[PDB]
Amino acid sequence: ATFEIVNRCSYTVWAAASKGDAALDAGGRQLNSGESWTINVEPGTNGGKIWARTDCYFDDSGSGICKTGDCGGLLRCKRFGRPPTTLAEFSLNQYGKDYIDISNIKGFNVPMDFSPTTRGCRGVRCAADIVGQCPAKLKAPGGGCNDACTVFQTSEYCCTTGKCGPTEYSRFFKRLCPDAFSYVLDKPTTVTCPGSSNYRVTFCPTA
Repeated sequence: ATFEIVNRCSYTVWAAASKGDAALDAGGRQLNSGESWTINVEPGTNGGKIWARTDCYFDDSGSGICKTGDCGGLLRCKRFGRPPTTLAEFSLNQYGKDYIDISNIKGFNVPMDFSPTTRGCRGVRCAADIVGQCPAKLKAPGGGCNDACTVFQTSEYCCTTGKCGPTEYSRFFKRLCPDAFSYVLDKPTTVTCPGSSNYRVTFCPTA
């Protein structure tokens, strides 16, 4: 499946794509304002994610550091990134279907839209100005908005036991971005697409 990744922000981002223990395609690439990067992802990829990293520096060997979304100091990511990160999440060809969503469970750094480019389902969007409106205790000095699990580490925020509910902090994300997951056991906003769809992820989808 092809994913076209488009940077519509006014700043450079470093796109990253991984399934947790391996890179998807080249795993990572710089995208200046306006650039697109098409990648190919193996069918049957379960638990893939794509996200953006901000304010990065890499040397010639491709090692360095990012202010948000850092995946162990590498340009070409193999693991998931350090919160806060808005996440495009997907599982392909799962008993005939594709499953996509956007999650704020690890916070928010960049607004995003995640849509199929082929026929037969709708896309999702989390384009609100979450960073500007963040509650004081969740603001990341590093840039971006942390989720409450990262900041406080309690069973209730992390849904450690499998029995958590909504909280003052999860309700903040949900009010700004109703179509994204705001906590683990949130009522699903996953979209079901035909198996083998293609996709576009756009950073900063609106002016």
